[PDB]
Amino acid sequence: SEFEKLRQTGDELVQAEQRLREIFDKGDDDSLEQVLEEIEELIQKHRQLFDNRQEAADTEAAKQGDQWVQLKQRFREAIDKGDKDSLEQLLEELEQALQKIRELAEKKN
Repeated sequence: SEFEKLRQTGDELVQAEQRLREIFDKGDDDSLEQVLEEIEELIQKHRQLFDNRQEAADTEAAKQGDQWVQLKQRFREAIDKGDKDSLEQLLEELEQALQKIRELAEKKN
């Protein structure tokens, strides 16, 4: 397992997560969409590592980011409509989505 590659991306992820966490804690919803678009790029880097030497297709690495982008559409959509109700459901799913990648980054299974 290429730990240097995942470590580089993980350090970049932790620092990104740390800078946004400070603002996110305030429920700075308007600012939340700004950082969400920047972090989206970082998933593409981890994807390159997820599609490393495996015994099956690239589908696993592919579906992981696909769900994240599909979430971004409903996320921005709830802002446009002002669906505050949906923001609760969106916030938890965003943190649940970014953490899902960690499982595959650490691989403790």
